[PDB]
Amino acid sequence: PRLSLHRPALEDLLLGSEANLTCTLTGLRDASGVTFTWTPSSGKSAVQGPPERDLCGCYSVSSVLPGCAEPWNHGKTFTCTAAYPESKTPLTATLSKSGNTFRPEVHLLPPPSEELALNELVTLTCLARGFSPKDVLVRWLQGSQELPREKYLTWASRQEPSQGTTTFAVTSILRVAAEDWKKGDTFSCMVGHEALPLAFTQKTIDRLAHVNVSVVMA
Amino acid sequence: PRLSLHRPALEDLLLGSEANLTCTLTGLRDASGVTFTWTPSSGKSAVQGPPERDLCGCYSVSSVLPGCAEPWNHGKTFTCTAAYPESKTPLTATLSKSGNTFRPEVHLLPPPSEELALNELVTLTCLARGFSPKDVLVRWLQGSQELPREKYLTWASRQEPSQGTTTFAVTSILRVAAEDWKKGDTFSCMVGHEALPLAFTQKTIDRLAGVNVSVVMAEVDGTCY
Amino acid sequence: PRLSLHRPALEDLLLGSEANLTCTLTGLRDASGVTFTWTPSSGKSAVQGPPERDLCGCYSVSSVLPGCAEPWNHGKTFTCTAAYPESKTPLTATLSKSGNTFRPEVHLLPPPSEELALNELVTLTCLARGFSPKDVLVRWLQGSQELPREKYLTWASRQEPSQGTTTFAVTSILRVAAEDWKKGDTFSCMVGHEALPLAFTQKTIDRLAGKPTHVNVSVVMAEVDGTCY
Amino acid sequence: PRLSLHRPALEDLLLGSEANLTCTLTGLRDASGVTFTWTPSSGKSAVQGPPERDLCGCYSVSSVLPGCAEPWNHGKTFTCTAAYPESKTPLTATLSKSGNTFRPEVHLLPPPSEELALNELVTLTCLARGFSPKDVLVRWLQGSQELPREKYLTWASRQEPSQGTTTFAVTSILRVAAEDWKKGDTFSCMVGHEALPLAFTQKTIDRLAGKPTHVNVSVVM
Amino acid sequence: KSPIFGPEEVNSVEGNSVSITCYYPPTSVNRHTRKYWCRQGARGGCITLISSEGYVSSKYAGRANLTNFPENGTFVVNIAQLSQDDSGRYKCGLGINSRGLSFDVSLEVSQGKVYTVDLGRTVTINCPFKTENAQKRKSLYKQIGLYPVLVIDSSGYVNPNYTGRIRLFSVVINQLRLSDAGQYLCQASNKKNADLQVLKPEPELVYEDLRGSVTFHCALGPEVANVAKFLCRQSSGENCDVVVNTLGKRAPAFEGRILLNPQDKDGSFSVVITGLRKEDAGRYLCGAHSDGQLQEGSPIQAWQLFVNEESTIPRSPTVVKGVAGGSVAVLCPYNRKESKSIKYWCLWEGAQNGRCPLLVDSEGWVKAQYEGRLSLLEEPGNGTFTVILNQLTSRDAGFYWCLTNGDTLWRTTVEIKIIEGEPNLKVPGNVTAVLGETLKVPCHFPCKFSSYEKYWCKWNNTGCQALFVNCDENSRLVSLTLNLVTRADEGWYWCGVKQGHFYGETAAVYVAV
Amino acid sequence: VEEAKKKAKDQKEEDYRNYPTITYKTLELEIAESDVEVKEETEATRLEKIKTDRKKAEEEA
Amino acid sequence: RIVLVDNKCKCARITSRIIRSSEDPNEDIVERNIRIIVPLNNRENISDPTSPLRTRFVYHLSDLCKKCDPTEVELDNQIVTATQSNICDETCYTYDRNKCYTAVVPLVYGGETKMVETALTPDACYPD
Repeated sequence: PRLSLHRPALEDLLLGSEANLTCTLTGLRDASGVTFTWTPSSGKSAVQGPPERDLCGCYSVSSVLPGCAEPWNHGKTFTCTAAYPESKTPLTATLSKSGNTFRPEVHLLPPPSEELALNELVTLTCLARGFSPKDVLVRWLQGSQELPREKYLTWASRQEPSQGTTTFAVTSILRVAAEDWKKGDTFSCMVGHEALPLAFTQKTIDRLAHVNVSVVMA
Repeated sequence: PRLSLHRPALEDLLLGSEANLTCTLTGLRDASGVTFTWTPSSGKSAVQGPPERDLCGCYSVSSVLPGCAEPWNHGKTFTCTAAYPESKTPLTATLSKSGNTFRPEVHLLPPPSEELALNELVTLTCLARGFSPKDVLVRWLQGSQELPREKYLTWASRQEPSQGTTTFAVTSILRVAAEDWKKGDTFSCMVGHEALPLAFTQKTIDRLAGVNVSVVMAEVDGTCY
Repeated sequence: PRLSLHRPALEDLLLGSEANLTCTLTGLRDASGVTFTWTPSSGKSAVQGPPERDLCGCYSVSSVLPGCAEPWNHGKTFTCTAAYPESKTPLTATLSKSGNTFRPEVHLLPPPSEELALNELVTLTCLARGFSPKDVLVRWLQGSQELPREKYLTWASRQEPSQGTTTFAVTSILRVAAEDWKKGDTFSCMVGHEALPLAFTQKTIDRLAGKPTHVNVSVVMAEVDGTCY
Repeated sequence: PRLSLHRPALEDLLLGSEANLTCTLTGLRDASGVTFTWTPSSGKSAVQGPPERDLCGCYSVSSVLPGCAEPWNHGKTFTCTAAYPESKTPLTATLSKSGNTFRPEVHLLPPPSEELALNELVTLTCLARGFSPKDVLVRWLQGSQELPREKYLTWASRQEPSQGTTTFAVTSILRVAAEDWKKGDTFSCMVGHEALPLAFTQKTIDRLAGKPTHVNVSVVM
Repeated sequence: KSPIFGPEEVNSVEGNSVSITCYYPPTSVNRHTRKYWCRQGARGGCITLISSEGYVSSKYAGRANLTNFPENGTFVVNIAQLSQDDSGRYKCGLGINSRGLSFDVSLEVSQGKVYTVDLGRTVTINCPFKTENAQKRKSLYKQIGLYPVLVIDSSGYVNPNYTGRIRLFSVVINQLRLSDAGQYLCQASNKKNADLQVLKPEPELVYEDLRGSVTFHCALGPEVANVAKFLCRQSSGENCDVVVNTLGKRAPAFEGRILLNPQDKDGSFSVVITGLRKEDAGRYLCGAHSDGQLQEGSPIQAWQLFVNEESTIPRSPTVVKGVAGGSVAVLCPYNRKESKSIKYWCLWEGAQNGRCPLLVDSEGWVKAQYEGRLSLLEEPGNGTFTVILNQLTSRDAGFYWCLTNGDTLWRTTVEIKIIEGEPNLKVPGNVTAVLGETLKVPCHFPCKFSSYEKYWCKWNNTGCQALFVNCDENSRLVSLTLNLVTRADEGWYWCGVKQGHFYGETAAVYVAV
Repeated sequence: VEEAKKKAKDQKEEDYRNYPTITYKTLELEIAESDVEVKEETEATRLEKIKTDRKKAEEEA
Repeated sequence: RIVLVDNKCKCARITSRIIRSSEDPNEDIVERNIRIIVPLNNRENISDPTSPLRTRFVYHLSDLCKKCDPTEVELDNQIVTATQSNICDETCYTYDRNKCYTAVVPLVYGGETKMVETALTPDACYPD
């Protein structure tokens, strides 16, 4: 019977439109009887759709406020207030933007040097280190073509061990062909956070970023 | 009223000796006196577990069958059957080893050249890529002494986009202070996996890897017996 | 008249495992009542019967104790306690296995170039140097056909002047035909000496494996490597 | 009680100006007033010696003849005669110079490469092969200074297994330091015989001799 | 030379499939390392197209797999749905793509009345016509160089290249050379076309070890089953150095190693060569011609051999010597993975085709004229067994073969030679006894054998067993004592020495009550 | 039959102590077994045809 | 051409060939191809991955042509086993492909310190 005012995603906050806040109410018993109220009525189009996707014999109501990113980047505290008929005190919860926001530090690491003599594929790595809100968005580019999200594997954003503040980390790997690397294409990781001016840090690597033997024979 | 069968944890198989399978019976709001049956009765009697209340009740008995280091490795199929009063038909499950077992590729990646031109804290990466059962261990060595697990960060084992079969990958990150990296000692990644020969493989990076060699060829003529 | 107990030979002790100890008594004037007791008599016998292979005014009486190489190679003293009817004090001459040994360093040396230019017969040299007891065997081979002893010369195992411990050296010379060399027949030299663990050392040389006239070294720098396929 | 007569020493004949024909006995115990006589007496007398007893007597009265190097080369036969009172009949000994000599083919030989990888000493071999009278000399020079006889080893002159005329051989050996070899000064084996007009064959070796091999280093990446 | 081996030359047509087998030494390194199938493009760079670590290239996605058979010691690559761009040069191999351990395959697919016949056989050509040609000139014509030149014309006239060969509906032509593969036209005033395609038969791939043995099973037809078969090798050019022949030839280097087995009820025989060297790897054409040589028109059958020098077969003494009166104790190896078998021993007799009749086997059958002078120990076990043969004369000098009854072929030969000398162990000749009272036999032995273990064994047909026996150690003498001689204590006795397991010289005496 | 059933055994042993390196049946064991199976008759006429013709292929060879 | 050496610890592969001259009387050619591989990433102690990275590479001909296996030989009646070597017990520049190289590190597993063995060249360290 709990209440969660889940924040917008980071996708539509950078590119798209429907920056919807998701006030989910999970674990109520009978059938219905909900009432959802919010504080900034700026396009209030109340949808609920109470599904069976609830994991128990107690349903959910996933309320949505649509079209709000202009109030979100400002920082007005959005407050979701749900009246459910099994009590009279409403489930009230609030959330806003985060206070400390550090910015990512993209590092596009090259292929490891033993992968190139196998001639199968090569492995580009994109570490993104030290951001203070948790949400991040990694994209990859070849030339200037955005690659679709089933060609690269992206791990989660976990907390790193720090004796500074609460900072995080992300890794994304792209295995690309050996001939496309060996010819000399340019591959770019693009890490997007809400704590950047241009909202997309981008790094780029190609094949081009000394043996010197001396035979002292006899 | 469901039953799951949990394969043994990997750090019991590789490092230690014994490794018990686990049979979990989640949905049970009754029955402090039920019984499990484990079909590989190789003498060592299987051990019932606690009541262990899960979410909203459901006293979840589990069964820990020890000694599963000889049948599980050679490939013997384990079976757990569980009787409980809510249905006369007892709930069953089975498991064994995987038979595909591709080897991992460990790669140890040196820091980028724009983190060591700060002298603050450099960041080394360890990529275990392309193994078929999804279970690994990634450990770190400063020279020859193992760092604690609360110094580094390791992500969960994740499934790759397909270039053939189903394969998995895990990465890890070690932030070492820059005066260690400059003074010239080595840090090692150590990946443990079932598919490996002696249960652990190890790569090592240091400051000089990532060149003035002096090949000297004495006595190029002269007698060679 | 002095009593002297000699050593087993090495062509016996290595190729044949016999340790016949040859106790001689030289300088006896007239008599014949010589007795040869041996305090390690493990049931074996003796020999007597003095001839005149002496090159002196008096002649020697021998006594050869048969044996096989398992008492001697383990360290066991043999004591030719000999009595004789001139003086009532009998003579003694003892022996044991000579310890503090050094193994040879065999070296095989190719023909010099003036013989390969004069193109008649070439001369291969075998030098065994640095071994501590005097006795050593040098055999020669051609392929594996062991050459007969009447084709090569072998000098005595003299003492070499070195600064440390006293050590010895021996050489041998084999003169083979020039097309036998230039075709590439492998000649071997075998030096067998009792300080070596397997008691024999071979060396083998030919025209290929000694002193070329065109080398070309290839130094394959290989970056991520380290297996030698 | 035999009569032995010696040839002159080869070292005494090459460099020196005297060469003694010497007549010794082995086993007399008498003759404190018995002299020697030689038909090659060119005015110069025979210098007698002490009797020089061996074990249990066995005297060896030495009649030494100095100066006589020059008749030996041109083929005069020397006959020693002693008339001693052990038995009245005098004893003679006749000897000349054997003329069918052969010249020493001298081969100096480098160190083995197994030995100058260890850099402690190297070992130089001097093989003098194929000469018909059995007396010979070997001398070892470093650059041009002669080394003393306690630095090299000389084997005896063995008879060689040969198809035609009987020949001889002698090898010698010198162990020098490896830094003395690698810095490169020469060494030499100087073999002396009597079949030579120069009286001394001399072979030289150093670190760079013997038609050196052509090397073609190449680097593949 | 890289020890990998597979097909030098593969062919197909479009739409088809191939399966390419590459063979490697089965050590424990080769069977766990990665196997690749790369493509040798120009300028340098063999790009991996499939691998044994999961990687399947985007070109070969869904239409290839690489499956690895370690016990066989090989791996195979199945390529489906070919096309004319799947031609060119490829490599199979083990390990990193640039460091050798590879075989260069050259796969050339091609574009798709077709008479496909094998070499040397015969062809039926069905020539129908129009029935206004009842009694005309029922013939063939060949278009040599695109010009109709006569072959066989209805009356016996055959061009003399084809004489004694072709006859006359359908026609039939025997003994197909490679100059019969043109475009024929039958003609009775109308013309019919049919193209003959004589096929060279493909080599099998024999992958043997060094110093091993190879069995060539030459199953030609039963209609050629009376003709004198042969086993050519193929030179660098065009000829034949015939190894064996059924007409009484044998190659002068294959003396003691070759064996042509007798035929079957349908022609299929086998040749067995042992002790393979490095110059034996080549192309071997077994055929059947009455000349005893590869002429033209004989139905060949070819294998392609590879003598792997990374050989698991141990370097044994290939010549044993024993004196005239002495003994030999040869050691014959076999495969450690199969212990329990019957184990044979041959004397290679040439002179008919190269047979090899058994002297002894392990289950206890010793030949008739080798009673008391032959024994087959199973000592030392795990991959060796001794064969002791004593009382040698110069009628024992020859080659002897160490067979097994196992699925593996380590069928080595070993030559026994008779040199001048005298034996070490010195026993009396053929002693006798008197019933009741005792019998003592002396066996001297020289100083070399003074550390060894001595025995006396009564020779059964199933092998010795060491017995009473004293061993005097001062005087070199080991002595038998049969205390109260009965009837069942007779037959041969052997006094030889041994060292734990490695038996040595033995000498024989027979007792006569 | 008893003379024939021991003629398979007198043959099969001789195709075993004379050709130890073999897997097929060298035609005399196949004659001897068919002369056991008769004691059908037309199925053994081939093996006497093959052998005799191979022995008429010995009169020239 | 014949193969004199196939060292797999220095990765040296000396092969040789007498190129004869049927037109020159005593001027023949004796080739001596040597084929060093320089590993360029291997350590100094190759069995211990803490050691410094090796930069000097010394190849003596006598330390790689050596035959440290005993032989058997025949002398006029008998067989004797000789030790045809003069120098045996080296350091190794490259791993051997057929050989198993291992390193023992102390990992913990909680309340202990289990000295586990890791594989430095897997695909060559498989048991049976």
